[PDB]
Amino acid sequence: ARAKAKTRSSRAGLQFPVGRVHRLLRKGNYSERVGAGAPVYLAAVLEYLTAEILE
DNA sequence: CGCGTACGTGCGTTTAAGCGGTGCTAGAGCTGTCTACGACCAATTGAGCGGCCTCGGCACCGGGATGCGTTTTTTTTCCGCGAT
Ligand SMILES: [Ca+2]
Ligand SMILES: [Ca+2]
Ligand SMILES: [Ca+2]
Ligand SMILES: [Ca+2]
Ligand SMILES: [Ca+2]
Ligand SMILES: [Cl-]
Ligand SMILES: [K+]
Ligand SMILES: [K+]
Repeated sequence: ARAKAKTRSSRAGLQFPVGRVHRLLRKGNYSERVGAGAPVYLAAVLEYLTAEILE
C-alpha cells in the first residue's frame, strides 16, 4: 500500500534536483553526514543564480 | 630645460600610547544525558538519459543606405602688435 512518489524538488517548490544534489554532497567527500535541508537549500541557491544569469 | 611649490627636515610643543597592576564577570568551553535525525537497507517505479527525426533560427550572401574620416577651400575667432 505504498504512496505515489513525489520528488523532493516538488515538495521544495524547485526545478533543480534536490535528490541529485543530496547524492553529490554525500559522495563528494565534504562531510560524514548531510542534513535533510542542505540539498534543498543548495539546489535553491543554484536555481536562483541560474535564473539570474539566464534573465 | 625652466619654472613653481609640494614635500622633506628639523625643532619646539602637545598629545595620548604603553606599561604594570588590580578588580569584575561575560562567556568560552567542558561534561553528561536524551532523542531527533541521518545512515543504511531492500523493494518499487518514474525522472532523465541516449537515440532519433524536423524544420525554423541563424549563418552567409549581395545590395543599398548611411555614418563618418579626410582634405581643400571658406567664415569666424582669438589674438597681438604697438601707439593712446
Ligand atoms: Ca528559486
Ligand atoms: Ca528572476
Ligand atoms: Ca536529447
Ligand atoms: Ca549553418
Ligand atoms: Ca556585405
Ligand atoms: Cl539540514
Ligand atoms: K574566556
Ligand atoms: K538532535
